[PDB]
Amino acid sequence: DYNVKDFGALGDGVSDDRVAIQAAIDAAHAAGGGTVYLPPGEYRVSAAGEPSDGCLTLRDNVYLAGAGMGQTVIKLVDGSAQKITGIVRSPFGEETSNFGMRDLTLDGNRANTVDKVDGWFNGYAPGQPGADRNVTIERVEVREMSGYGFDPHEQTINLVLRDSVAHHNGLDGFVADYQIGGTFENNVAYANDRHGFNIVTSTNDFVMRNNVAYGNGGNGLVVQRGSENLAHPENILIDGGSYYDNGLEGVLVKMSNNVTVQNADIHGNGSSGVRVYGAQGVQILGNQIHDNAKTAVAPEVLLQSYDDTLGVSGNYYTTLNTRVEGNTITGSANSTYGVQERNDGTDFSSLVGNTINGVQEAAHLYGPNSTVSGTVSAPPQ
Ligand SMILES: [Ca+2]
Ligand SMILES: [Cl-]
Repeated sequence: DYNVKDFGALGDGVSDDRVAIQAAIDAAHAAGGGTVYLPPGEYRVSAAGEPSDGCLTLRDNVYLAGAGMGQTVIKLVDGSAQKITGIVRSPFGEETSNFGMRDLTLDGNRANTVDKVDGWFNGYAPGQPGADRNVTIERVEVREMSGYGFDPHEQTINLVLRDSVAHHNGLDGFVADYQIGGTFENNVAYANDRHGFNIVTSTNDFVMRNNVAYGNGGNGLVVQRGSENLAHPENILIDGGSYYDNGLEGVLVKMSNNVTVQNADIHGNGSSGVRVYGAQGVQILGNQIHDNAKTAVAPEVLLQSYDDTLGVSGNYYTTLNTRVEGNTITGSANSTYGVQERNDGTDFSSLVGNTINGVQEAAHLYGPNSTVSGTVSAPPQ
């Protein structure tokens, strides 16, 4: 057990406590590990150096703990004017293990600073073999970052990020970038200017259990390849939770495969509830998908192919083998179809046992091998 007071941290809302807190982290690390405690207070921090130096660098076996979200706050100094990749982060180009944070708030002070600031960052190095592992983040709030809220990054094995909140950030609340065997559980993302949750860059064997995303400018959740010619995300389970009142689709799956969205409540989004865009083997199971298309006419579920022939892969990604089963889909005034396929090569969809109401047509299919069975709809008046 280490206490940042013993290293000269003032926690007074004005003094720069970066050097004191980093000294407590380094002492815990040199001793073989420990928990660095921050008692209640606002702890101001400045940038440590170059963008990859963040503000504070955690190390192997070191955990930060505050007195509770909103009680312990680590906040960027007024007037900061440089890119900061993680107010708390792991070292760049090192495989860092058994570290994390709990019971505190990170505040990026976007109203009184400039340039891109991310709340949490960790990883090894883009394109390089190597992984951080056993990151545990519990009961953390990340707010007011001009960049990302939480950005666990390439590569991390066995992330646990639970019971946390990301809000009022300029990009995405939570990013899962090249995560392997990781979990987001019981998190909330709201009022971010882009996505609530963004799973990207080859993430695989990843669980999103009981997460909530609402009021974000982008998607509630997007699962996507990203901008580079990399292995697509695959083997992703979205289990339960709620994705509502977002600016774009509730849930977007783009150039990713073997993603399951199940038992979720998806409603009030600007465009479709669920969109599948150049994806294979997606399973949309047992969801309530209703009252979407709030911004303009759209189907509750859209299935379409992604034309990357002039992009980084050179490939045309048809959407194939989508299973849409056991959903209750209820359109509202702007909803066109319950499930729409574009006439773009999308094929091998199978609709099974959906309850579909409130739409112009339950299913609007084009694939020569796409099928629909067991749709339930209210009988005509
Ligand atoms: Ca690292
Ligand atoms: Cl269309």
